[PDB]
Amino acid sequence: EHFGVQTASVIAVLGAAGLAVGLALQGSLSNLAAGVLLVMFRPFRAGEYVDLGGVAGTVLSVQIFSTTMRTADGKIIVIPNGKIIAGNIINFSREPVRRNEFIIGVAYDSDIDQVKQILTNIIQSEDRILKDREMTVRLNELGASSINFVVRVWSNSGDLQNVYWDVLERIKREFDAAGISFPYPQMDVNFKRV
Amino acid sequence: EHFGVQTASVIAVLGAAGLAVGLALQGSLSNLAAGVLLVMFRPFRAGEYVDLGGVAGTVLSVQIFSTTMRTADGKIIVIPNGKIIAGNIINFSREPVRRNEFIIGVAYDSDIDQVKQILTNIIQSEDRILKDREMTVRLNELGASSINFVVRVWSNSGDLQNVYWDVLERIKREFDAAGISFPYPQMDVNFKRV
Ligand SMILES: CCCCCCCCCCCC
Ligand SMILES: CCCCCCCCCCCC
Repeated sequence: EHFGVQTASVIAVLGAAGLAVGLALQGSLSNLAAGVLLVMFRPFRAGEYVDLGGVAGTVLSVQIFSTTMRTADGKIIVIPNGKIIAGNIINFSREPVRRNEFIIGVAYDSDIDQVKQILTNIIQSEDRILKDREMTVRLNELGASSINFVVRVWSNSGDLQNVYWDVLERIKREFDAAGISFPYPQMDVNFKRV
Repeated sequence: EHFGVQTASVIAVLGAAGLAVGLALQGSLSNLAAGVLLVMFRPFRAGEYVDLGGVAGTVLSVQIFSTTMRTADGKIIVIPNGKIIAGNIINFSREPVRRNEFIIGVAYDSDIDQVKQILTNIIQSEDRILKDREMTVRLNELGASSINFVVRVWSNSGDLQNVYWDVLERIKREFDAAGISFPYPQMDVNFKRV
């Protein structure tokens, strides 16, 4: 507003260039805004295992335009912040306690009471399974070749996979020793010709 | 702004032509901006194996409007930069260390302790498997006809496939010699007529 030979000769071009860039760079501003929101509102922090639209992995850092997370295998993934904000964010390592689910399929002949008692004994003897939570051991479904039970136990988000593996191995050992048998796919074949 | 018979007689047409081209060429400017961003921010460099929206292959070079990557087979692929930026970029060769996963399915009768000891011995004897990382060998699932273990070992991104092949061959050899048996699909057939 002071001189027309100092900025008008350059503003007439700078404004048009900026408008053209914004029109072409609209995605850039969208990503920048999404990143600013992600820094302000923290759905996930660095080092938190998250799943962003079917791409799960540990989050490394939220940058200006994209956030890079290292998956379990070890491959780096870069996701624009716009789609991260526009989609659902599943945070695996937010709640301190998570739940394990087992599906043990025993044969039909297997006694229900014995199986439930064995599963309850296995669940209780584990000190990493929170007792104040719900420990469910009940028959769930009558499968094609085996009735499968469901075991649900809550454990700290840290020692969850270890609890799962230990419980599964102990279940197999006890069932093998106790007498319960895991059945192979059973087929009933009938004959009509010698 | 100096003469109306020098540029006005041509600007009135040049501006309209440029506007029409930009309207028709909007994708061209979008691709150019995406390419500029890819050169500035480097999610992937030339010679880095990447996966861009379900199209994996070594990246050759980022051009003005598209980047050509040569897949594993040897076929060249050209992808506009706009969709490259708008999508997720998985970088396989960014982290120096990556993880291998094995799924060995042994028969139910196979002893768990012997199988785990054999797998651990195989894992440790390999000098290309990083010891400071996590070497997981534990029973993972009770399959329909075979309990399958999971082996996870970290190795340098360079000698990863070679490690996988060597470990798999050694596993087969030891299991064949040790006594462990890989089971064929087992079916339990019952009879109700002679
Ligand atoms: C464009 C509107 C922005 C509104 C910002 C709300 C403030 C959020 C702060 C939350 C702190 C945990
Ligand atoms: C349209 C906004 C462009 C912002 C450019 C940010 C600078 C990035 C430089 C990164 C160097 C590694």
